Amino acid sequence: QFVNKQFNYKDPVNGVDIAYIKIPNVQMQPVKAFKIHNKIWVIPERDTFTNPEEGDLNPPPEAKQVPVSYYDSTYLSTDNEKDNYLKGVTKLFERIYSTDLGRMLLTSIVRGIPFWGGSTIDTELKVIDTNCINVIQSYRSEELNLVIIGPSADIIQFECKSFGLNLTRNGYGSTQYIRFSPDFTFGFEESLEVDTNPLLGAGKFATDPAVTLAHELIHAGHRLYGIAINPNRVFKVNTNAYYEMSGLEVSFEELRTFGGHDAKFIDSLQENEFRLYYYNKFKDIASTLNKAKSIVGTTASLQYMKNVFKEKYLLSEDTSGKFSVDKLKFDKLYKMLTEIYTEDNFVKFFKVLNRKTYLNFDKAVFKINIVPKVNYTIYDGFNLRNTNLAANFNGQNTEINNMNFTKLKNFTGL
Ligand SMILES: *SCCCCCC(=O)NO
Ligand SMILES: [Zn+2]
Repeated sequence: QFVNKQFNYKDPVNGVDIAYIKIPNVQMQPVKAFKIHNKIWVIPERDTFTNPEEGDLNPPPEAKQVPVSYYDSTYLSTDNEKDNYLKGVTKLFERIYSTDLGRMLLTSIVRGIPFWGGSTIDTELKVIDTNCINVIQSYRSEELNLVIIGPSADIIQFECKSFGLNLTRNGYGSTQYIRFSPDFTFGFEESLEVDTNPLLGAGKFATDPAVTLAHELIHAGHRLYGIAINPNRVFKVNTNAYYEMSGLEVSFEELRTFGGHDAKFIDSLQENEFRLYYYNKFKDIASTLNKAKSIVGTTASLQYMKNVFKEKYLLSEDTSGKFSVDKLKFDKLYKMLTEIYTEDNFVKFFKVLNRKTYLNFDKAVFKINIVPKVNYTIYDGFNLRNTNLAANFNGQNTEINNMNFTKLKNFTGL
């Protein structure tokens, strides 16, 4: 069991795993937060904190808005919504952990401690302060890897924010703040030709939000190991005439995260270039660890932190105590994080209906309520065993299971 406490939003603060917290630096008032697992926290609040550019929840000027956007400044403003948000997110982590692939991914994420690259002197290993949160009581700072937070103004923009050396792309990693909601999901079409056409389909089938969360956690895995691909390296889509009409550009990072046939649109040569780039980053980390002869702070010993990063990066260690990067082990970890952890593989483990490509067109956004077990379960999602929803993905079929879905906006035609 991944989350061994059944938190309620109104549970009293204890300063340990239910607490008021602040983000170092950041303006922000303390927010009630919940530690659901080692290194992983949930803040059931709309994100007005991580980006100074984004404090308001009202829509920007309409000329500013993308077509696939959805605003509702009232969402997640009440205690009952935050209770259901917290319970919904924990339920989705348990659904992910109930699969072997999700257990692997979540183990990688917990082991993926952001590197202690904060020192200005080679002989000292030091934390980077923005990979911590401040737990209020006086305050005490504590390292963490992942925070799930409510969305900012655009509810369906599930961006990842972090503070930063380009930490998500230099091998170091940084604490990831994932904007996410378990209370909404997207509709897609069961025919591929319809799903990849911007003019057709109303969104008959609903994405299982466990797949959406797993998709975001895959990105967070890349980012915590500092191997995310530069967002400006993109596929200028020439396989979908409507992508080419609209000139839609999709980053290699997305195509990698979806996996399946999409990842083959990254050419072998540019993939080798990324692989060599990140291999060299891991070598620099080994070199940094070898120069460090003392540790800064009171939380852990030098030899404990060297071993934490040996385990994170799969470093080899010679009989003199010196670390190095073995290409066979680097390739195994890199492939694990980039080719084994993919959306397409999660669909296989969950046995759900899902989009077949990232290169489609979104159809609709639905309100959902996955907290009741009569609606959704850790092991079956919407497709509840021993009911009329168990077969043929009937629980994801928004026409059969219509009481579980409220369509809020249509995107077809926009
Ligand atoms: S977690 C990295 C940014 C995620 C942006 C939303 C997304 O994953 N869309 O496919
Ligand atoms: Zn993505």
